[PDB]
Amino acid sequence: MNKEILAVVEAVSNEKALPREKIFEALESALATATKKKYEQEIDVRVQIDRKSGDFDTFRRWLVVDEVTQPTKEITLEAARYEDESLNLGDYVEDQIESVTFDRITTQTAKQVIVQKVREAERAMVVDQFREHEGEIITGVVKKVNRDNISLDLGNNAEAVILREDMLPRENFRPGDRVRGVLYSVRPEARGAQLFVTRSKPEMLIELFRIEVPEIGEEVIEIKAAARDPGSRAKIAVKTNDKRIDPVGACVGMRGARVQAVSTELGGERIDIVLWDDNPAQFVINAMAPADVASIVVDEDKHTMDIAVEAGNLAQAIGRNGQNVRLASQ
Amino acid sequence: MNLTELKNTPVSELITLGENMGLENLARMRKQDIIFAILKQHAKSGEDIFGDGVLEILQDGFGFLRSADSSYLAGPDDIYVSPSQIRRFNLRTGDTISGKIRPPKEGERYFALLKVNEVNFDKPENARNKILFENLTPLHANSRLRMERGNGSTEDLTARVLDLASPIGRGQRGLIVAPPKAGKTMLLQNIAQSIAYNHPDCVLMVLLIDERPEEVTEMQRLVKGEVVASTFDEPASRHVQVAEMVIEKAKRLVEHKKDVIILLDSITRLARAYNTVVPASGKVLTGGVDANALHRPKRFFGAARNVEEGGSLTIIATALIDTGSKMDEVIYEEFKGTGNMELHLSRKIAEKRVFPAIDYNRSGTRKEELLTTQEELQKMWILRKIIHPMGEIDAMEFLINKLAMTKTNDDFFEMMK
RNA sequence: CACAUUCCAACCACACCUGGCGUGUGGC
Repeated sequence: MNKEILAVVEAVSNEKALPREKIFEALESALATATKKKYEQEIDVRVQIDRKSGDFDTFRRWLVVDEVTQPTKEITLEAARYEDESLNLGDYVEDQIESVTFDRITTQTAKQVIVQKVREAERAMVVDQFREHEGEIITGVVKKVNRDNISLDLGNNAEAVILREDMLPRENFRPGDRVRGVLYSVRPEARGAQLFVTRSKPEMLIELFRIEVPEIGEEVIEIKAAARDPGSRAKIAVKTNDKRIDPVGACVGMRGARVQAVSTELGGERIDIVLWDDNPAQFVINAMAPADVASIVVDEDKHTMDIAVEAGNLAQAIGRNGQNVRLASQ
Repeated sequence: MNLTELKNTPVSELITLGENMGLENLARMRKQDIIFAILKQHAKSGEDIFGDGVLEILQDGFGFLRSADSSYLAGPDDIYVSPSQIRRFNLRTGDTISGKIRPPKEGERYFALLKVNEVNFDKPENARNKILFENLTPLHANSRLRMERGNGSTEDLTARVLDLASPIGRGQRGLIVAPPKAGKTMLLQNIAQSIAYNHPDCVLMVLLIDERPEEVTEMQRLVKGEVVASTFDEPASRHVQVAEMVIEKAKRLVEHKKDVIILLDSITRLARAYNTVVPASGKVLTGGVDANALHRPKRFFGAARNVEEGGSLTIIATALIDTGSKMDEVIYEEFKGTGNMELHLSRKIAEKRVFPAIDYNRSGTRKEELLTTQEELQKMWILRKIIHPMGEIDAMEFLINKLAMTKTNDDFFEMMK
């Protein structure tokens, strides 16, 4: 039987996604489940099946504790001083040997455990490999655009997910196109696809500029703020700590060429490079531009800003659902 | 309406046009069926439709005309052609066809061809009186390809080095031997820019097999040429499909008296795809390789030649080494004595950030006397004799450092004396 | 120009192996 175990551990399909010690622990867990299904009672068994060459030599766990419930895995602290245990937990002794690791039900449960383990393997591997590209934009065709979320093929058995809440009624989907974003959260302890990528976050566009805008990335300029009402308005507020560059003149390109390109990349969303100031007053003055404001007031105890607008430029002051204001408050 | 017009449009413009037509939301689905549905509408109300592409013959007798922007893929964009055309104009695998199309009628989903307007940019009458490909009389390299632009920028010098390391001409077989992380990508990029700038008359094609989509995207919009590629998220079927289609297109085009030059990177990945797509014939080599799995890659590489009757076909395929597998070495050893233009890129120089890392001592070109004049080739011989006793890194150091100040290659030859 | 044989959202199409039997020759 040991020869078959060695053949199995050697001829695994994914030698890179399922490392050798992982095969060892998977076989150990499978044999543990087999031995559990063997006896009528509930007794957990560790295997440690001679990792390199030899066969199995099982054990018997006993869980040192003053309890008695399920006495198969019970050893009281007072009645444990023999065998030189002397401890309070970890009495995994070799009281049990002579397991059968090949019969029908054992082989079936071992195949099932192996499937679960290779799935867990693939998951952890793809997640902790493609998680390095969390701040930078990822590429890849979609697996399937379901209702609650969409799943995207990032490459060799590589998968990501984009949630439904971050989607748009006008943003448009079917298996086979590639939609990008920013990997915003990774939950490696989940039960399935755990590579969560969003598209509505502001820093997205910032990262986007880091691919196109050469002024950003070298710290010579400073992209500070990004007000993003997805589908409505995506404005950016940058700052220049140097003394030979313009905040809006350089990053705009040549009469709406690079900003228009990244707008079409973001979905044709209206993008206006705004210039924030060191004070919130001029900041909200510029965020609601081009328009006039009859009153700018700041309130700290209320955590609010009163912006009263004059009449004459309403068509540029409110817009749709107060979008020109909705970014500022956001 | 032309198909290539909607082809060169981005997806956003197709979405805007579909919304201007007032239909069901088209932005939801593939660019493929996006173009399909907008064409169906505009052809329900519109002129004769026009289209263009490359033809592939099916085992049913009919043929499919596909686009290179979709890298010759199957989909609703394809144009159905009947075997009656393949009897009348005797169509062939890889013919560049452009003609009139119509919507498919009841029960059909593929646009039907009406009348061939241009076959391989040429007359159908003149499409009969043509010469067969292997029936041609191959020859050595007769006309040399000028890669030196004469401006001497930061990257152009790279091409200049080639002009003194291994001269290339129409009909020559180029094979690049380089380990990973050696700078071959922008090497081919600079070469393609130079040969597209110096020779806008010869149709230039590149091939990327199992490449990352980032390089594919940045290449398909920076150089001239039908930049066709094959990303690794598809099986070997698609890769061998691109191989077939573009090699047949190049074959037909040189048969039409045109100089075609094919850029492949890399030949080892394409050969691996060939191996994993070809059925096993019983004979295994070291590393799971079939003996028959190299037959079609050898055909693909040897298709290039210099025709006496007219036109030429030059292939430049790159090979990978030093990456650990068995297949890489067996393939590179099988392909070593095949190409007549070796270009060796040693990683030992690239590790020192000396670009381009070119093994000048282990590189060369056979029959190089038919590309340069007597004094040019003599200066090449004298410089090879000068630089050969030197090592590898110091050799490229001296080469690049002395080509940095002088700006034309013949001036470099003069100053080297 | 012309025949035209299409890469084939729920799902109709992808269902089954086996016994005892038979051939030829001879007999009245």
